[PDB]
Amino acid sequence: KLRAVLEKLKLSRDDISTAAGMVKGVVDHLLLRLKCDSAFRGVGLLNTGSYYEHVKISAPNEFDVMFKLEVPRIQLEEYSNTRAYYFVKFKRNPKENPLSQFLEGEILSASKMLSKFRKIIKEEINDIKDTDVIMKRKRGGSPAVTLLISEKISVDITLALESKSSWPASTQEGLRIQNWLSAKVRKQLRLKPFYLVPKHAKEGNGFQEETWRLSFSHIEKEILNNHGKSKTCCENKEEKCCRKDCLKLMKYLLEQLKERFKDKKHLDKFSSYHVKTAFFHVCTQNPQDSQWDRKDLGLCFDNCVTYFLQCLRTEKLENYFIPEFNLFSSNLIDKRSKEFLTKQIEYERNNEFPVFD
Amino acid sequence: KRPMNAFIVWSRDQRRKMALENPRMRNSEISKQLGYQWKMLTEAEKWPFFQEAQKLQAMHREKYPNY
DNA sequence: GCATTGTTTAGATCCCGGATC
DNA sequence: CGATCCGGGATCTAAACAATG
Ligand SMILES: [Zn+2]
Repeated sequence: KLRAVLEKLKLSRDDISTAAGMVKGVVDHLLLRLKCDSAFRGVGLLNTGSYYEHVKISAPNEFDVMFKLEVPRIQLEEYSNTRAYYFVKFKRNPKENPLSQFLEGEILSASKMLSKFRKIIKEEINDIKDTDVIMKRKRGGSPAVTLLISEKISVDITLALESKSSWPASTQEGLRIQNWLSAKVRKQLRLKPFYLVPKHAKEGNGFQEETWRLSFSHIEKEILNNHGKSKTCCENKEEKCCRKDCLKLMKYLLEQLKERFKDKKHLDKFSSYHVKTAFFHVCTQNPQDSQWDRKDLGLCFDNCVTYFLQCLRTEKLENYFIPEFNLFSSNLIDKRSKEFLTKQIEYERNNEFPVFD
Repeated sequence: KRPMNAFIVWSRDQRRKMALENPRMRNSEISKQLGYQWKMLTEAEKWPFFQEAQKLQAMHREKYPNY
């Protein structure tokens, strides 16, 4: 049915090859010139985003590169009772932690360190002349350094802090993937470190910006690349799952819609994370490979719409890793945009999503 | 039914007009002789059969969207 | 159902970027 | 390092399919 729509979404093999070539050439040199005893000496590369998760659509012009810092012995103080934003404190005084120059009092400067980070990058992108490079202005709020290579190929770089300590109290009931995947897998997955990225946008007065956001992008990559209740789902032609195909078309649905409303109107200001988080809860309640048969492509899609419709209809989508945190909270999005969104899809669903062609 | 390629359009008449004159009951031998004969015709002797096969798929490809 | 020739596709091989240790 | 091996766009090889007693 809609199986042909995927052909209009497959990335050209030569496009990804040339794009990732120039992206890697800038990233490695930027990473090489980084880590010169600015306490960045142990920065590592973490590949996340819709590309490395094999769900990138249209043309490969955007990348999500993450830089990590293995900063040890960090004590985190929960900001208010948000359950997601955190103060970075330090557990003990003696060791002289590498980011101590970025310590304000007992809290870490999410602004001074991030500006220093952009400073080192802006200094060295000019020096290299192998590739035309323009640094996009830091977008109001945006914690990322958006580089623009010649002729698109934008690169989003988010400085992150790696924490090998155990996860937090907020994530205690999250990641409810026990019938799906394994309870053994959850333990194996929880031991992996959690990451800290500066808060993306203004909230509250706009000050006290030293809050940090939890990030489990590496977690989302692992379970996507090993997604089957049986270990060999997608290993062989038999029992190929449609999981990736569902939120692929879902991302194309919303991507298609945002472009459609180019009037600077509503249905704006929410990204694929809501689609990905919704598809995540879909696979939770559907923890069997039989439910995700390839033949029932329109059925599993319809079930994923149904849960997204219901997530819209219920006006609550909690973060997968953080249950209390609601991505469809009344503060985040007005109920009218859900009315806006549900109006479209229901029309598009019965009338076979006419925006595809 | 997939349209008749130029060989089948040419093979339907020749097998008949051979099995009448020939006394071979088996079609295995007769088909071997037809492939022998088709492999020995000039390209001009085979062009109208290509034109016919093109007209066959002309009203089977744009009237039946299945292949 | 045998044996031919041409067309069409799907079942399979190849090839490369990413990734983990 | 790099050695290896997997996932998926690209491309090939193969068998099945047509008329016929
Ligand atoms: Zn699968």
